[PDB]
Order: sequence, then structure tokens, then C-alpha cells
Amino acid sequence: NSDLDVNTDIYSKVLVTAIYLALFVVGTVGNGVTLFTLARKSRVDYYLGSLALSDLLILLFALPVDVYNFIWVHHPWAFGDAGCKGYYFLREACTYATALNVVSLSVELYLAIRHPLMSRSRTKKFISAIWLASALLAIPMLFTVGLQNLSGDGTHPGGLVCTPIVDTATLKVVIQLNTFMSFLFPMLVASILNTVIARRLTVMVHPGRVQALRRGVLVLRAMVIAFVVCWLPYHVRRLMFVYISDEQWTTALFDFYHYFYMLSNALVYVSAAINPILYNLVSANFRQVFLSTLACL
Amino acid sequence: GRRPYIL
Repeated sequence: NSDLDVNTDIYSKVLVTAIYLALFVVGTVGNGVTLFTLARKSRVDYYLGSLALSDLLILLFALPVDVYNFIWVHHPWAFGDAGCKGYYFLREACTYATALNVVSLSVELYLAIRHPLMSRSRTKKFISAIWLASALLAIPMLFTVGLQNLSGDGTHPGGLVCTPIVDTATLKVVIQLNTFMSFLFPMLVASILNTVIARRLTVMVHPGRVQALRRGVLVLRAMVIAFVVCWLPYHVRRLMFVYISDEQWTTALFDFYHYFYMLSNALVYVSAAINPILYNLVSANFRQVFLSTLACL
Repeated sequence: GRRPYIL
């Protein structure tokens, strides 16, 4: 089954791998210590913790499977049907949860800057609601991807790959679903909200709350722009994967699709690693307790 | 000629 092979150079594999491992350690340590101190510590801490969990899931259970079975060995898939579906399901649920957390944070900040409720119980209930909804919107992937023997006769175990098992139309529908619901719409809402939040901050600012508020505004805007920039090439690739006709696909577009895969996923991990570092760059006491928690290791 | 199988 030499038709399933790709020609991505070794140096690119090693480079992208090294990047993935760097983002792995930075992201896991960052979000791990983040969850640690946040748990040891306030309304936004639940959203931040939710984000940290969302990132940790990808960094721990999606990153190794990716770096192994997607850039190093393209075939055969060695995680089974359950691993195949559970992987993409996890990814989708994660991106949905992240997006919804961002938008929710935008709303919370706007309300905390326009009028300066949501008790601890109610807030946690709402976070649970976000997670559940995220899991619900990730369901189609369980019915979209799967295992297929793409070898010449469909009998060779080396041709057992993890590929979408549904037709082009349905694939279009689910990919569009993900792109609209987890990217365009929510980040649009969050961008508008951030836009209003900025000027509201400028008009409010004309004692110690306004500085933390400014901090929150900058952090939030940073998270939004990071989300857009990082998740942009990701959604373009998935649309590129399906919308291009089978006759239009050439070897150049193939190899380029794989390099683009490397790039896009690299940025995807860059986001998950960029979440906690932004919390440190504000020079808040969070960085102090970050070094404090990082020291005892 | 050939189409990707990785999503």
C-alpha cells in the first residue's frame, strides 16, 4: 500500500515534533500549575479553570496521539475505532468548551465593567452546562470518523487508517457545523463584546479595581485574538480537505496539505500553551504564586 | 490523482 505513503521530509518531522514537545511541556506545566493555584485560591477562576482543563485534555490525550499517528506514522492507525472516534470527539468538545468559555468571560467582564449575580453554585452549574453542551455538539464526530482499510485489496492491516467514514456532503455539513459554531459565530460575538468593553473601560477609567479590570480586558482581548489567529488555519484546512474535488487533488496539494496540517496543529497547541503565559505576563501576583508553585517541583 | 485521508 504505497499509495497511502506521504513524502514529508524527515527534518520537518523532527522540527514539528520538537515544537509539539515544547508546547507539550510548556502547556502542561502552565495549565497544571494554573489549575493548582486556582484551586488553592474568584468568579472568573472557574472559567479560567475550565479553560485550563480544556487545554490539558488536548495536551495530554490528543498531542501524543497526534505526534505519533499523524506526523510520524500515517498508517496504519493503532488505536482502534474507539480511539479514532474518541480522539476527534475530545478535540471538538474541547474547542467548543473553549469558545463558549471565552464568550462567557466576555459577557461576565462586560457586566462587571458596565455596572461597577451568578453565585458560586450557579456559576459552577453554568460551567457544567457549558461542558455538557460542548459534549453534545461534538457527537457528530462519533458518527463521522472511523476505521477504513485503504489498502489495495482492503485486507492488508497496514492500510487500516483513521478516516471519515461518511460521504462528502455530510462531512461538509459537520465541518461547517464546527467552523460556524466553534469559531466564526462565538468569536464574532466575543470580538464585538471586547470592542464595547474596551471603550467602556476608557470611559469608566476617566481605586484598585480599575487596574485589575484593565488587566482582565487586555487578557481577554489577547485570548480572543489568539483564538482567532491560532484557530484560523485549522478550520481552513478541514474545509480544504473536503471541498476540493477528487480530480483537482494533485501530489503538490497533498504534500502541502500535510505540511499545512503540521502548521495548523502547531498553532492549535500554541493556543493551549498560550493560555497560562498570558496570565503571567500581566505581572500580577498570579506570576508570584506561579513561581512559588513551580519551585516546589 | 490522490486524496488525503487524514482530517
